Amino acid sequence: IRFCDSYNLPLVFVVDTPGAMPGVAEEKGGIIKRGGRFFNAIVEADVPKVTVIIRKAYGGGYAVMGSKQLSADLNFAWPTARIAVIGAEGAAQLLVKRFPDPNAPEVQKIRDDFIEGYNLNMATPWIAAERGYIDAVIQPHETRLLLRKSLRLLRDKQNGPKVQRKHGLLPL
Amino acid sequence: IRFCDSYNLPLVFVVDTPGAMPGVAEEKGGIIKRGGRFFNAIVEADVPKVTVIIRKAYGGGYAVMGSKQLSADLNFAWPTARIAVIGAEGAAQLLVKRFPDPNAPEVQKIRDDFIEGYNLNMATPWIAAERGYIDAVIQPHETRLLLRKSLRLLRDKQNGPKVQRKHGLLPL
Amino acid sequence: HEAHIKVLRGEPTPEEMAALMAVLASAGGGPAEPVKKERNMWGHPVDKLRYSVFSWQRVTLLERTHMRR
Ligand SMILES: CCC/C=C/C=C/C/C=C/CCCCCCCCCC(=O)SCCNC(=O)CCNC(=O)[C@H](O)C(C)(C)COP(=O)(O)OP(=O)(O)OC[C@H]1O[C@@H](n2cnc3c(N)ncnc32)[C@H](O)[C@@H]1OP(=O)(O)O
Ligand SMILES: CCC/C=C/C=C/C/C=C/CCCCCCCCCC(=O)SCCNC(=O)CCNC(=O)[C@H](O)C(C)(C)COP(=O)(O)OP(=O)(O)OC[C@H]1O[C@@H](n2cnc3c(N)ncnc32)[C@H](O)[C@@H]1OP(=O)(O)O
Repeated sequence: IRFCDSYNLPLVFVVDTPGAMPGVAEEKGGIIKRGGRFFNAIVEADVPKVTVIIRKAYGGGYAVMGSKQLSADLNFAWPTARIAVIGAEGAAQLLVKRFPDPNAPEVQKIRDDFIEGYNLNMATPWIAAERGYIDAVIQPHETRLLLRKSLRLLRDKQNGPKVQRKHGLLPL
Repeated sequence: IRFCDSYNLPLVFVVDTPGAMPGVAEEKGGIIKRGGRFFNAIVEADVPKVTVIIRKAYGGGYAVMGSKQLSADLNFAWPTARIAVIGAEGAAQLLVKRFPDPNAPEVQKIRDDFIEGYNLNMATPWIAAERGYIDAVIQPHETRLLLRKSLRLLRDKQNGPKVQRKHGLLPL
Repeated sequence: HEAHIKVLRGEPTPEEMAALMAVLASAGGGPAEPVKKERNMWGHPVDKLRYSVFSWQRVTLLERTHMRR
């Protein structure tokens, strides 16, 4: 991203991710700072930023992959997109851990019902579209020509207001 | 270094290092890109940079710890300084790689004669001083008032010529 | 925690103390109102220089000179 920004290439983000990796090996590997640098580079860059979401956009994956809240210019989703803080299985684990172990199959049945309701409601394009976090939900075939139209509009983007200074500091 | 440059604090380097730490774990840990970032930050910084060398300043340690070649402004060494590509023991082992029968009686003699010669003639302040890679060799007690005189001279330093641009890229 | 005047050798009488302090107080010349002077950047030297369109001194000299306060 920093290279493309330095040479003025527009950025296209194609999003399909559960977000950051879990685990102690990735924590000790530095995932907090490396993600922080990815977030930094995406906000730093001044070039046109256009995003297409395919299926999953959970948590930090949604945020970092050119979210509108992180200054992306135009954001589109395919109707398969799922934009949420966490996927249904993860929310189901946080729900069910408030119950005892699933020795009674009522627990399994509650998980299955919750996961279907969640995949019908929270984990959909439609809340982000209703709130305007994404600008449109598009038929997949529109994507190529809609990218042409969008980047023709954005060709002369001037990023601001930004305060000139020696440099922006970066997580190191 | 990047933070200090952003808030215009002058930088004082107090060198005493054999350089980068050898090992496969350090290689796998990213030591080339991390060292390249350290090299990048030292050159990028515009603030006054003053260096005092104590004792060892070998190889990349010499270079990265505010050498004159990497844009340090004033360079001083105590008479204990030792500036070289590699320390005496490393140069000796690099020679004993030839005719490498380290069980032999005489090789352990010529090793010590070489190390004596190398620590007298090579790993010293005096070649860097006579070539002007460092600006003075000083009595240690001079250091505090010398640093005052130097940073008072450098108080208004303007760094240039530099070409203004969006940003400088760095190893990442 | 203030730095006081000190007399290091001998002791003056109260009359000599008063004369010493009185003459030193008289020697205390100055503006009579030392405060931060009014800022006026009109025609400051840094605006007079030619800067190349890409010169880094446009950041580290011109802008910092205007913005510093
Ligand atoms: C010159 C120009 C220069 C320019 C320079 C430019 C540079 C600037 C760049 C700028 C850089 C950009 C900066 C970044 C951008 C933003 C990115 C952030 C967005 C995300 O990336 S977003 C991730 C997705 N986000 C989670 O996973 C959280 C949740 N998921 C997890 O996995 C978490 O690991 C965890 C630990 C939180 C989950 O675990 P838990 O939630 O801590 O615990 P639990 O559920 O067991 O507690 C019980 C629960 O029930 C309720 N409750 C009832 N009673 C009680 C009680 N008595 N006590 C406690 N709770 C109670 C309550 O709800 C509680 O939850 P809680 O109290 O709310 O926590
Ligand atoms: C606004 C925008 C701003 C942005 C700006 C920012 C950007 C700025 C960035 C700034 C960037 C800063 C850059 C700072 C540079 C770093 C400092 C460099 C100094 C050093 O930090 S340090 C030098 C390097 N140096 C050693 O260390 C010696 C110690 N060394 C070692 O650490 C290793 O071990 C190794 C691998 C290096 C040595 O490797 P090797 O020992 O050379 O290799 P070998 O013996 O296997 O083969 C060859 C030898 O053997 C003979 N030989 C064998 N086989 C054959 C054959 N088939 N035919 C013929 N001859 C043969 C031959 O004669 C030869 O001889 P020789 O030994 O080469 O003389």
